Parts: sequence; C-alpha cells; structure tokens
Amino acid sequence: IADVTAVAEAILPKGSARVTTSVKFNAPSLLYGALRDYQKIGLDWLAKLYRKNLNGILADEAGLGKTVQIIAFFAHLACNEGNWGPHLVVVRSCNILKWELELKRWCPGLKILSYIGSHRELKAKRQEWAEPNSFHVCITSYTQFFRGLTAFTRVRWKCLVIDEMQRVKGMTERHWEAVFTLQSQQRLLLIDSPLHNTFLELWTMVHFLVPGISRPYLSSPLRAPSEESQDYYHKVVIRLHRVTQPFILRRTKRDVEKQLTKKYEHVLKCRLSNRQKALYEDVILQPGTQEALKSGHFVNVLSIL
Repeated sequence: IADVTAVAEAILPKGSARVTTSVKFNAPSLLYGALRDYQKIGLDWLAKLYRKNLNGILADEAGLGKTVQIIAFFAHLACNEGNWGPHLVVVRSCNILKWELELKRWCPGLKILSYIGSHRELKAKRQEWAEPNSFHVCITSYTQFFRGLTAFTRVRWKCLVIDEMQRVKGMTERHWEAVFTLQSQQRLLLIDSPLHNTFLELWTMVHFLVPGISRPYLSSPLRAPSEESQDYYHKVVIRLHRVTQPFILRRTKRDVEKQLTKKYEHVLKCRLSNRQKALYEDVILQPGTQEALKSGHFVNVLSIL
C-alpha cells in the first residue's frame, strides 16, 4: 500500500509543475479547442493512467463541459491507439437528440444507431448487426438496455459512462451487481451531489475502487460495531481517506480556474416617480399600516411590504 501511494504522489505534479508541462507530448494540431492548465494536467493524468493500465476515477464537478473532455480523449485514442469504438453512453430518452445533433454537427460521417423501435425493427437491426461498421456510437434508454442485458454483456465495453442515475428510483441490487460485473480497463464514476453519510453508498464506492476482491460480498466479516472496535473503525476510516486522497482532487470555477470572467452584479438606484411617491406615502400614512407597525403582526406587515 505504501508503494502505490508513493507512486501516486510522484505521478501527481506539485507546485510549479502545474504551470510548465513536464511531459513533452504537444497537443495535436488537428484538435480544435483551447486547453487550460488544469485541463492539460488532467488530460496528461488520464493518458498516463490509460497507458499504464492503472484504474482511476475523475471526481471533477459537473457542468465543466464533459463533452469537450470526451472528444479530446477519443481524439487522443484514435490518433495514437486507434480506438474508434465501440463506446457505450447511457442517457435518458430526453437526451438522445442532444448527443445525436452534436455528433451530426461535429462528425456527420459516423453512423449513429439508436436501438429503440418496434419488434420488427428490432429484428431488422439484429439482422443488421452482422454487417461490419453498422454502428460505432450507441445510445440507448435504460429499460431497453436492461431488457437485452444478456446479449449486451457479451461485448466488453472499453469505458463505462453513466449520467443521471440517482434520479431513477427503484434501483435493485441485481442491476448494480450486473454493472459491477462489466469489466473495463478504465472506469469512470461521477457524483453530482455531496457525499452522503450512508453505509450502502460508501460500501459500493469502496467495492468499486478495488476490483477483484476474493472475499464474497454476502460474507460480512464484522457486524454489530460495538464500542470495543471504535478505534479500529477510526483507523479504517483514516486508511480509506488516505486511499481516496490522491485519486480525488476538487477543482472549482473560482479557485483553480484562474482565467476568471470579470463578473459583477451592478446595482442601479432608481428615483421613484411622483405617482409612485404618492402611492408610497398613502400606504405608509394609512392608519392600518401604523397599527400593523405598532402591533407587529407578521401577516399585516408582510402584506404591506
């Protein structure tokens, strides 16, 4: 455990290395887009993780333009590794059109197959699966994807991406077990909410961090956490924090992204009109208003406000 932590600390740049590139790999000329310093550092870290076949999770906050990062990663893989696909993206039915239009604008040459339709259409698509290059990027709904779970499990997916999963209520343990059953060299997991103090969720994250544990899940080694083992549990929590520290590092729109927009919320004082002033004085000079002020009844003064 010491060796892995030391290697992770050595890999992560510290200090002045976040302004000057320590790796001589220049950006591709064909790539269209501007990369900031933290973006370049994250791209280098992800490339090193993929090249070394070491698992890692990017815990960056949502809304930072994941599409740009995904496009850059696919471009880097295609230029060097030639990994054109297949790649699995799971989104709700309301989001298919967004990614479809984005892919059509960015790359009309790539065929996009949505595996949704009638039974006869599904049969025709199944007959078309034998044709090579029938589909390269696949987007499908949750229900239809889980309907053909046995068929889809045969293909090893290079990367797993899930978005807006917590919003679905009725998540059975079988679906989570099937998700864990999928084997991928690179695993990505996104959390759009603060970490809850829930045993089940943290246990699932801890199991996802370290794959291939020989201990069965059902065989609980220590239950009924009495007062005797409080020090041991505190030590275990410290060890888990030490394990999770190097792979997780929050980056914000205000602290790290120092290419800041010059935001300011201006306040304009406006002089009231004479009609407005007359109505204002009439409402204040109303004896009911003074009675509400003196009595302090909440609804009266609130309605006056």
